[PDB]
Amino acid sequence: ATAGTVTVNAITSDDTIDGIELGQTISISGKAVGGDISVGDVVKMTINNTEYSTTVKAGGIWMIAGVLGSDLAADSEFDVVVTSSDAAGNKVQSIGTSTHSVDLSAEANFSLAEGQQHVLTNLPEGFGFPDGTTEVVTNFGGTITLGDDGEYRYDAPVRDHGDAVSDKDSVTVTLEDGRTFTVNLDIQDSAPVAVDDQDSIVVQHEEFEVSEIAASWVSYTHGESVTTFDGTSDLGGVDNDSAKDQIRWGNPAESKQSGYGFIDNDSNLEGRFDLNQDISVGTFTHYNYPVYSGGAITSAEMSVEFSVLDHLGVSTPVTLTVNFDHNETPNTNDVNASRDIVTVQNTHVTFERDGDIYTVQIVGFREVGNPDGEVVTSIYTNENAATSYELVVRVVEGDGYSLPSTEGNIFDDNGLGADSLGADGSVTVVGVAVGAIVSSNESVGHSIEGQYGNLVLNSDGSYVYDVTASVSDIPAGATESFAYLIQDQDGSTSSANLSINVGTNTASTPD
Ligand SMILES: [Ca+2]
Ligand SMILES: [Ca+2]
Ligand SMILES: [Ca+2]
Ligand SMILES: [Ca+2]
Ligand SMILES: [Ca+2]
Ligand SMILES: [Ca+2]
Ligand SMILES: [Ca+2]
Ligand SMILES: [Ca+2]
Ligand SMILES: [Ca+2]
Ligand SMILES: [Ca+2]
Ligand SMILES: [Ca+2]
Ligand SMILES: [Ca+2]
Ligand SMILES: [Ca+2]
Ligand SMILES: [Ca+2]
Ligand SMILES: [Ca+2]
Ligand SMILES: [Ca+2]
Repeated sequence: ATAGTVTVNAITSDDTIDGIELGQTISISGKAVGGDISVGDVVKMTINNTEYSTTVKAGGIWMIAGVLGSDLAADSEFDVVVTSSDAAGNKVQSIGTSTHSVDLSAEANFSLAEGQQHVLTNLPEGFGFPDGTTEVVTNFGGTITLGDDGEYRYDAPVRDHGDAVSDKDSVTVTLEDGRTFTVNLDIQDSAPVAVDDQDSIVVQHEEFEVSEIAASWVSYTHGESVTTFDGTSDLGGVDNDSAKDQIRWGNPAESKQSGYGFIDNDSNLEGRFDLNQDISVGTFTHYNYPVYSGGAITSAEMSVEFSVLDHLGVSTPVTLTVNFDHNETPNTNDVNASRDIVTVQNTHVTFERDGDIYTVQIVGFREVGNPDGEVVTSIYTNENAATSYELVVRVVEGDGYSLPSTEGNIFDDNGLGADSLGADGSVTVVGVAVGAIVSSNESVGHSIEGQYGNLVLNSDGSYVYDVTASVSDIPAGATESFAYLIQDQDGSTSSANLSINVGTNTASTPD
């Protein structure tokens, strides 16, 4: 007898037994056609040592209604044997072969925040732990725990999200029936949250009633033909007192003598000083002439003498001594290098008024008629020229060792809550800037300039802010704002604003 063709269809649509199919009944079908195969012939196959049988139907179709999933999972290859006859009774066997895959795995992917506990939802169908097991440990040492309430919870470890080691955690559960479930847990980075900070500072305002200023050149070192005198039309201009505001030196190599002149600011001040205010005590002029060498001073001292009045009418005499270093430089054909240079020293005098102490301090030189100009301590003057600057002082409360200050820490609750640190910790300040915008920069633990003062903010959040502006430049709105950036151990960053209200109190010791 002629053998026919036995074919076996795919064992399920994808030709693989999976974890769900494992617990089910599966139909197996095929064909048996040609040769001496007839409708009615016996079809047999052994799958995992159980025999399944059927007959060939019309058109050569055969099917087996219920093969166990568990049998096909145990045996991925088998023969189908069809037994046929011809008209004369000669037996023949036709043989087909089937193979399929067995993949009893299923996966579950999650993306979850570090350092938190999470309920795992939408687990694959049939998911569970083998009998007795309430906890499995993940590759990173976390756990998936089965609770009283039937829920699966994952304790996500904290990870270094910046390093060279992947933060995709994993665990495989294996069941007795051969199923596995792989849970992949992509651990997501956490970040600190910086919270805005508020601070304030009030600068004091007080008015002082002052006498006229008398300024005198009182001493000097080195120089030839040194004279000091009350200024005149020709030499220095006039002032309202007989104190000696002019000094001249040198043997003139061209026309006149070099020197200094100081014209007090008596008429603009109108007998009042303000506290915490840059005040010009007068105009300093440097007259630079060519003089033969050895003729010039190297320093000179000026006494600035005035009286301050108190609410009971008692007067305190005050003397501020101002020292200037002078460099009458060798003249060459280089104009810039030929300039003569004057440096004022940062002196002060402290006086008492109504039981409080106040300190008059030299700030330096400022351009004439430019109250908001840069203040310098050295000035440079060309040969055959005179420069003029305002000599600026400031009167402060106390011993003058410091400016009005406020301190704090940006990690504290400064009116809106403490900064949140996140799960990674090791948070530090890594950037600070005046304005709204900050990145990690090189200003942390440095002094930086605000609108009205300077800030030092350190990496641990501690800051000191001090008001450098004069009271006259502090409007009633006045706010400073500095942005800072914090960063955690693997680089996550957050910014917030340190806002400082800078007030002025205009009221006095009235009650
Ligand atoms: Ca399948
Ligand atoms: Ca099942
Ligand atoms: Ca036949
Ligand atoms: Ca087999
Ligand atoms: Ca197959
Ligand atoms: Ca296949
Ligand atoms: Ca990592
Ligand atoms: Ca992290
Ligand atoms: Ca404060
Ligand atoms: Ca005067
Ligand atoms: Ca005079
Ligand atoms: Ca004078
Ligand atoms: Ca000169
Ligand atoms: Ca010179
Ligand atoms: Ca803060
Ligand atoms: Ca982080």
